Amino acid sequence: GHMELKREEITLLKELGSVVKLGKWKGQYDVAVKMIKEGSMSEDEFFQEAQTMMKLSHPKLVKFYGVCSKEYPIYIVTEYISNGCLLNYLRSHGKGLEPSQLLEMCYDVCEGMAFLESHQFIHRDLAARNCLVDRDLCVKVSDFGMTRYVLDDQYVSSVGTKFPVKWSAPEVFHYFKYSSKSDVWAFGILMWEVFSLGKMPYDLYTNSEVVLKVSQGHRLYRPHLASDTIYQIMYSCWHELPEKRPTFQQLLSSIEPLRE
Ligand SMILES: Cc1nc(Nc2ncc(C(=O)Nc3c(C)cccc3Cl)s2)cc(N2CCN(CCO)CC2)n1
Repeated sequence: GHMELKREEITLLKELGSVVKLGKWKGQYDVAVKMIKEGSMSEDEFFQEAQTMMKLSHPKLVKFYGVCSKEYPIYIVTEYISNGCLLNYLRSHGKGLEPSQLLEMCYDVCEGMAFLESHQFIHRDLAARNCLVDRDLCVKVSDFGMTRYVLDDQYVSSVGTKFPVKWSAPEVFHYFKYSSKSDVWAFGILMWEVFSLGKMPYDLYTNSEVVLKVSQGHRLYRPHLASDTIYQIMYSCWHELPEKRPTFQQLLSSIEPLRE
């Protein structure tokens, strides 16, 4: 098999986030190394989560390299994505970007998402916070411990980790279910985060308020940087009925003419 890496071939350099560290693998490759402490998660859950991330390999998804599981802390090793978190990037440097570059960020996410959709997986927390920006401003989605298998046009129970409600499809908070399109709703919110340069969606409202207002028909306003056509694409993601929302394949073909 091939998932286990030689721990001695990884030099830990600096803390990236909280714990993820920057490292050098074999004196040649830049890596990001997530530290799993004993008790933070079950070893069975860790193994399943690593195997799934490995399997869902795609240029627009974070590239899993391997694990170091012979002792604690357990390592999950991935590629090192230079520009960090998309949310921080939008907030720090967004103002300088061209609107075509913001649209390109949405296209990257949509491409990675159409891949997950092709394998009947959904991302349970599709948000800027779970996206990483490379040197060229290309976006990669992190799927680690966040995916769920759901048959096309079906529903499954929401039982598991509860993710922020402001990115959740109504079926999630109304019916305690995910649909194969719960993912698509969150993609619209991600698009809104991109075009608003990282503003908090539904800023002035609580989770209980959002749940109620969304149920009433309230949707996020158009960020000024987004064209009318782009806003119409994000809006289409927010249909109350999953069956009325587009697929990531349809979204990809809608985003493409607008220059990818
Ligand atoms: C927090 C952070 N991440 C960075 N890069 C990463 N690449 C891959 C990462 C990672 O977490 N992989 C991973 C995933 C996704 C799932 C499971 C397991 C793992 Cl291991 S984190 C860079 C960075 N920067 C700080 C701000 N600097 C601005 C200077 O201009 C840029 C550098 N900060």
